[PDB]
Amino acid sequence: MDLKVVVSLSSRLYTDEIAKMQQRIGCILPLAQNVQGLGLGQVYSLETVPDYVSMYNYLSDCTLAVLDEVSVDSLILTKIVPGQTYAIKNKYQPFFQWHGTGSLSVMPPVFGREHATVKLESNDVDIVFPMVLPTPIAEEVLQKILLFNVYSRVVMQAPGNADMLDVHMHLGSVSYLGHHYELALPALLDNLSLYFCIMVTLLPRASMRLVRGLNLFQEMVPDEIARIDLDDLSVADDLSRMRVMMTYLQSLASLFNLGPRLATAAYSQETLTATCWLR
Amino acid sequence: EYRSTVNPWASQLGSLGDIMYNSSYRQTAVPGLYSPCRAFFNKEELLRN
Amino acid sequence: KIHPGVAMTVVRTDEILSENILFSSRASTSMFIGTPNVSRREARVDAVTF
Amino acid sequence: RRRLQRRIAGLLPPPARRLNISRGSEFTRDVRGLVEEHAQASSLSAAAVWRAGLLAPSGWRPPVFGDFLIHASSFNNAEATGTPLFQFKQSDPFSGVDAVFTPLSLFILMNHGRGLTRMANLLYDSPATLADLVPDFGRLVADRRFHNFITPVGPLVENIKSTYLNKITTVVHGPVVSKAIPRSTVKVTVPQEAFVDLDAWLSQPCPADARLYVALTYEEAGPRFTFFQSSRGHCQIMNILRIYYSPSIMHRYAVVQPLHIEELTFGAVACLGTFSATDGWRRSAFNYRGSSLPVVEIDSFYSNVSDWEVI
Amino acid sequence: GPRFTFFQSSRGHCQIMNILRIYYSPSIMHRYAVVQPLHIEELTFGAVACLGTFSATDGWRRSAFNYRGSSLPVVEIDSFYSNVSDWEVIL
Repeated sequence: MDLKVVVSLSSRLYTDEIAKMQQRIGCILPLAQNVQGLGLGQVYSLETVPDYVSMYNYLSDCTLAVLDEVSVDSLILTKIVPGQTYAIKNKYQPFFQWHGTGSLSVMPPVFGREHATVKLESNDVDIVFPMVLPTPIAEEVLQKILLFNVYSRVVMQAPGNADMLDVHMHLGSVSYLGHHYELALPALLDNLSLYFCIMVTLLPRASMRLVRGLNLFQEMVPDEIARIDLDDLSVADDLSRMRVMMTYLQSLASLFNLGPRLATAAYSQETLTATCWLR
Repeated sequence: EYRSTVNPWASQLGSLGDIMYNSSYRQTAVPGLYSPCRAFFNKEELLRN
Repeated sequence: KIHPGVAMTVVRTDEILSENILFSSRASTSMFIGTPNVSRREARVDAVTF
Repeated sequence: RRRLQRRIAGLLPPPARRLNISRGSEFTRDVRGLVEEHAQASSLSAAAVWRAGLLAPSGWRPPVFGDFLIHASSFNNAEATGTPLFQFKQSDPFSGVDAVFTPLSLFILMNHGRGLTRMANLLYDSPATLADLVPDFGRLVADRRFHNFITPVGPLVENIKSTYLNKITTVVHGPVVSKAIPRSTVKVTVPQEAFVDLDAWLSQPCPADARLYVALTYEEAGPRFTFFQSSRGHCQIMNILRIYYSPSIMHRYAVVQPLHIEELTFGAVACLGTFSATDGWRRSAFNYRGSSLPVVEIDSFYSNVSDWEVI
Repeated sequence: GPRFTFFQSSRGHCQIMNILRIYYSPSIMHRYAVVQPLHIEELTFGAVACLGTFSATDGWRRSAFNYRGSSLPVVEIDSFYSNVSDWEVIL
């Protein structure tokens, strides 16, 4: 069908802007037509605090678009449908090889704002493209930035229990299919880390309420340090704790579903593109 | 007929020149780099003719 | 530049682009020329493809 | 050229109907043509079945194909067409060979180290080379990360023969059909003792289609491969297979050590594709030179491989 | 247990009994070693008989016997003339 979506650029684009838009022409980006909220650039603006979860919810709510052609006044781009496929390319400056992986994950770029962006001086907007990366790399960088945020805030509060070089030796590198990448580890990622923290703190009393809902079978599998909490807590506090914990558990589970998960068939490393459909 | 080998360090069953170039020991190797010694040391290539 | 007690039977594979000559005798094979039939590739908006 | 013109002219999209709103006499003959088009594209005649072949380019989609470069000793020429192939992830970046497995050569990767086994070792007699294809089977099944290094690539539709460095072509996504324009249907062949119907173990709404799921599962003796046919969804068949995996939750209980994380996962389920539910899977028999094993025959397959989700 | 081996030979019966004693001389030692002939009837070590004559130039062309799913290799004597004889003991 007719799928060519154009966006309204106010000012004409100069030569270096044309080159920087040509450099990443194969990548995908979301959509809100306005060039102001054209992508993820309104969460990564200097206007809001760079919070991960609102960025993820906006990225999973709104549609995606892979752009085909660039001009001095127009941006030819086709939005994503669940029906057919589009040929997309890996044009991200943190380069992850899409060798034979059947899935691609679309997440906000956690490797720094400058690494995946184009800054438009002449226009009103500074656009960003999300990270399209294979899903074991996606869950691995989620692990190694989540645990690094935890093990960093801990040594900011108390540096007597852990070591910063000990967590930076392992939690700064991912190793998928023999490729060894390095993680730009510097704020960011604090609300997701504290969400996970609240979940694993209130999950003991959650598991106790669940096993008391329906006996020693499910009470043997906790260890002795994982079993003992005293049986005295208020009704309203317990109910609000369970409700807020299950809310954060549902949001955290749908968040560790990595969003719009793209799928690929034929990765051609000579031309750096793969036939990509929405799944 | 007056000798068995001109060098005993590569023409044996398991030797120095054989473990460097036979494909039974080259399993932790990069399989893309071309080996000119594979035609003389790999046993199945030496045997399939 | 002093000898390490060990010589080196160095081997090397060297390619040559030769210009060949093919001699095939008369009535050697028998071709069987089928008829061309057309199909449909990805018929896009700007073009139809067979 | 006359044959080529007569072949292209029949295989052509019909032109779009025009209504000249501007002129007077042209509008009448154009809506005359409009009603003469509907009346012969709707009624019971040969004209309404002649209209269905023009395809008018949403309904039909030419699929994608996977050109895979395999070794000839790791494959067999005598296999059927619709075998769901399973690509193995390679550690070396520049490799060039994508090691795929038919379910029988993967069944000998199952059993060698511990019907289906007869035709399996009749098709793939020497398993030392196939154990040498995979760099690690026992350790990778020991840490139970084998399910993510195995990806399915859909059923085989075209196998061009070559004595060394064979090349196969599978439909990775889309309607499963052959590659040669002399047209035929690629019937998906699944061996029956690995195939179970989930209504049979279940023992009320009619769907649109009945999907086919492969479930690499980690039995305590070795891996096991089972093809699951379900009319339900993916997140529903996760719960249904949670009901089906009854002694596994007892074994993961009876291995009481929780810090050994190997026995806390029991396989993973990947959705292979969607065949129709109104036409069920047909049973068949696939013959070698000496033996014959019963094989599920599945037609009208629409392949769309999903991720491995953990039971 | 007892065995049934089929011998093809071009020589006569007076030669086949001598060469059969020569062929089975280790098995006589094996049967004398693993059991002891404490009775007098255990002394006999088998008996052979002629099943018939076939041509020596084109005989015993190998083939196969294909049953339902397995096939054992078979040898196929063509142009056979059946003429059975009584058993001649080998000792």
